[PDB]
Amino acid sequence: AMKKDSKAPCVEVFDERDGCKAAGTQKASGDDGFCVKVSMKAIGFNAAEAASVTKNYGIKRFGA
Amino acid sequence: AMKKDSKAPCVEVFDERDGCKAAGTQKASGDDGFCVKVSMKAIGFNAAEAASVTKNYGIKRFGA
Amino acid sequence: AFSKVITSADGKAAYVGGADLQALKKFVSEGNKRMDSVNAIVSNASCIVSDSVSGMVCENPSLIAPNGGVYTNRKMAACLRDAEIILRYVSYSLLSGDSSVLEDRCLNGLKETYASLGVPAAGNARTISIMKATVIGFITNNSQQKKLSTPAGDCSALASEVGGYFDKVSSALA
Amino acid sequence: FSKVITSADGKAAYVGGADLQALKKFVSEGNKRMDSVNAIVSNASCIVSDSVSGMVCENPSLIAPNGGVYTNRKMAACLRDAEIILRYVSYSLLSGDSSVLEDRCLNGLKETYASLGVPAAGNARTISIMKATVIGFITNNSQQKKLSTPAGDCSALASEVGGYFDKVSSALA
Ligand SMILES: *CCC1=C(C)C(=O)N/C1=C\c1[nH]c(/C=C2\N=C(C[C@H]3NC(=O)C([C@H](*)C)=C3C)C(C)=C2CCC(=O)O)c(CCC(=O)O)c1C
Ligand SMILES: *CCC1=C(C)C(=O)N/C1=C\c1[nH]c(/C=C2\N=C(C[C@H]3NC(=O)C([C@H](*)C)=C3C)C(C)=C2CCC(=O)O)c(CCC(=O)O)c1C
Ligand SMILES: *[C@@H](C)[C@H]1/C(=C/C2=NC(=C\c3[nH]c(C[C@H]4NC(=O)C(C=C)=C4C)c(C)c3CCC(=O)O)/C(CCC(=O)O)=C2C)NC(=O)[C@@H]1C
Ligand SMILES: *[C@@H](C)[C@H]1/C(=C/C2=NC(=C\c3[nH]c(C[C@H]4NC(=O)C(C=C)=C4C)c(C)c3CCC(=O)O)/C(CCC(=O)O)=C2C)NC(=O)[C@@H]1C
Ligand SMILES: *[C@@H](C)[C@H]1/C(=C/C2=NC(=C\c3[nH]c(C[C@H]4NC(=O)C(C=C)=C4C)c(C)c3CCC(=O)O)/C(CCC(=O)O)=C2C)NC(=O)[C@@H]1C
Ligand SMILES: *[C@@H](C)[C@H]1/C(=C/C2=NC(=C\c3[nH]c(C[C@H]4NC(=O)C(C=C)=C4C)c(C)c3CCC(=O)O)/C(CCC(=O)O)=C2C)NC(=O)[C@@H]1C
Ligand SMILES: *[C@H](C)[C@H]1/C(=C/C2=NC(=C\c3[nH]c(C[C@H]4NC(=O)C(C=C)=C4C)c(C)c3CCC(=O)O)/C(CCC(=O)O)=C2C)NC(=O)[C@@H]1C
Ligand SMILES: *[C@H](C)[C@H]1/C(=C/C2=NC(=C\c3[nH]c(C[C@H]4NC(=O)C(C=C)=C4C)c(C)c3CCC(=O)O)/C(CCC(=O)O)=C2C)NC(=O)[C@@H]1C
Repeated sequence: AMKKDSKAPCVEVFDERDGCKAAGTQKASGDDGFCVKVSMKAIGFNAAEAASVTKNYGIKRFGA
Repeated sequence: AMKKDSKAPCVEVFDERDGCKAAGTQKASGDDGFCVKVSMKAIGFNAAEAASVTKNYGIKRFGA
Repeated sequence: AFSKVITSADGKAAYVGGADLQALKKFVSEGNKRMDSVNAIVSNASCIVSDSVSGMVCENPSLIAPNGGVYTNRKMAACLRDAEIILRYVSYSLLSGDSSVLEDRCLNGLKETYASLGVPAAGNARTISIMKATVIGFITNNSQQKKLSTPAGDCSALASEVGGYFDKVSSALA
Repeated sequence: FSKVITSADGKAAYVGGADLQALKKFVSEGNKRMDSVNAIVSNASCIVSDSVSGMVCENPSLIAPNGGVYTNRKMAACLRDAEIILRYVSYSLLSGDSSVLEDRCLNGLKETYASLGVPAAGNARTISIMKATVIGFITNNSQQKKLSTPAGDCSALASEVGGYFDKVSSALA
């Protein structure tokens, strides 16, 4: 059932084959540069983006 | 002196005059809807955005 | 694999790399292109959502007038949030190669909720159709401002698949 | 907000209510100023990405091997610095002065960039575009997004923030 709690799967994909590693970020076993992360997070309200869309909805962006 | 620690003043400006309040966000004294927050934060690397610029730098955006 | 995350009380993150990720990419079709496809959605989630909601409004601007579905920033923000929620469940369907969780945790009861609140179905239908169009545009190199940083090739099968997940949403909310 | 910055404490300061009403008396055009700071920080990502992109598109050698932003780390570090600089400029505009920008961002930066091979021409193009973009928002000359403000004249704040960018340009020329 849809729980009404705003929580959704937040998927993150990583391709780090240049070998640039940020400290603290090794969370699974591997040395080929690839990782997938999934968490369940409440998706927040974004007042700034709501303000912007309310003002700017009538502008065609990105050659759409 | 520039401390070489990547830290910069991160300013957030809040205009909540429409009366929409989020639980756990009252951090100052006032009822007029206005607030300014400032913290010093290390500015992080965004590999996804670096990748995007590397691919997409030659497309003019935003009527620029 | 990530199913524990969907059901955990607090949804703390799970990670898959190395040999476990090698295995994962074998159980879904076109694993490498599929990961690029999921990355395209989540890396661009903000613009996908804002462009789609903006287009629903520019086609029917009574939605932001009084009595309109996204009048006031509180409602606008709630709509943008929902569109991101839906997009994120679609992203997870494409990662996993099936729609069980989208159907169960996102769509089950959602129409009934929108009908009780008065969320306009015609607006919802247009927001979804634009998100669908935008995601497929990215995956098929038809996005005009930004292209994906991938090896060149054909992703048409993944475009059809993600389109089918969006159609599950459109059908549920019709 | 000097406490926040003087110390590396890392803690946030908040000001609202009559306190913020008073603080806005100590800088000119308080309300338009807060709109101007908000425009900078709300659009920080796109201001930075458009300015660094413009850098590269006028000198695409910068992303060839041996170029200033070849590899993802070097590009990412450059985007990071551009955002650092923009944020110190946003703080100068909030406070009406450039003391922190000078002491904590510019002081020693020319010499660091000389050591590390961060090219001055590229920096100059990125700063000029960030300056143009920020002034564009504040003056209703941005084309894809407009601010949600009353219509009015913000030319004085545009000239003030332009002067902050010019302090950066002069330091790094
Ligand atoms: C934050 C993104 C944005 C929105 C949204 C908006 O409405 N305007 C936005 C950005 C913006 N950019 C400029 C000005 C310039 N941008 C560039 C870089 C691009 N030009 C290229 O040739 C290129 C590579 C192909 C780019 C990438 C440049 C060069 C400028 C001009 C700088 C100058 O000296 O004048 C502005 C200012 C207003 C405008 O439309 O030009 C804004 C608001
Ligand atoms: C994520 C932002 C983005 C980038 C970056 C990029 O390169 N393309 C991007 C978005 C994108 N949008 C579409 C398709 C549509 N967008 C809209 C809404 C806008 N049109 C309006 O009339 C309107 C108000 C004035 C808008 C705002 C619409 C209607 C579509 C078409 C939907 C449809 O049913 O086809 C795409 C798809 C590719 C394209 O260029 O059309 C993309 C990639
Ligand atoms: C209602 C759903 C709105 C909405 C409100 C949100 N505000 C969020 C963060 C936030 N807002 C303020 C300003 C507020 N706090 C005060 O102390 C005062 C004045 C004395 C005011 C006017 C602050 C300081 C903060 C951040 C708190 C901090 O940094 O510690 C917020 C974020 C919650 C989250 O990210 O999960 C929300 C949702 N947002 C909307 O879209 C509608 C219109
Ligand atoms: C070097 C400075 C790069 C850079 C790398 C960053 N990665 C960040 C987050 C991150 N990366 C991974 C993948 C990595 N961890 C693993 O366990 C595996 C394989 C088993 C790999 C390939 C993960 C999982 C994460 C998130 C860490 C977590 O969820 O706890 C990261 C932080 C991003 C931020 O602070 O916003 C960085 C900086 N980024 C760059 O731009 C250069 C090119
Ligand atoms: C439609 C989606 C795109 C398109 C995508 C392609 N990707 C191709 C190969 C490929 N992508 C990755 C990275 C991916 N694999 C992972 O495990 C993760 C992170 C966990 C990522 C982000 C890899 C490793 C590969 C193999 C090739 C390589 O590394 O150079 C690809 C070539 C065909 C294939 O291998 O199936 C395509 C076409 N390309 C397009 O033009 C549209 C826009
Ligand atoms: C260039 C800056 C802009 C321009 C901005 C204007 N803002 C005006 C009045 C105004 N703005 C606010 C919000 C502001 N004050 C705060 O304390 C905070 C949050 C902490 C913010 C975001 C207020 C409260 C006001 C006064 C009440 C109102 O007018 O709604 C304004 C009118 C002139 C003036 O009051 O000085 C202007 C022109 N307008 C433009 O066209 C460019 C893009
Ligand atoms: C955007 C394209 C729509 C629009 C959306 C609105 N939804 C509103 C409230 C709302 N939405 C949900 C479903 C959401 N919560 C979840 O947990 C999940 C899935 C896990 C989803 C997709 C709920 C439960 C609620 C009410 C409870 C809550 O918000 O926490 C909403 C506010 C409506 C109102 O208050 O009258 C809006 C505006 N509205 C539109 O016009 C366009 C078409
Ligand atoms: C972008 C428009 C440039 C570009 C910039 C690069 N900067 C690089 C490294 C770097 N930048 C700083 C200064 C930065 N750190 C701070 O703490 C502050 C202010 C508080 C500033 C503005 C430092 C100290 C460093 C080296 C240490 C680090 O990376 O954390 C950089 C990488 C150089 C290297 O790896 O040695 C680049 C590419 N490069 C360009 O070509 C355009 C013009």
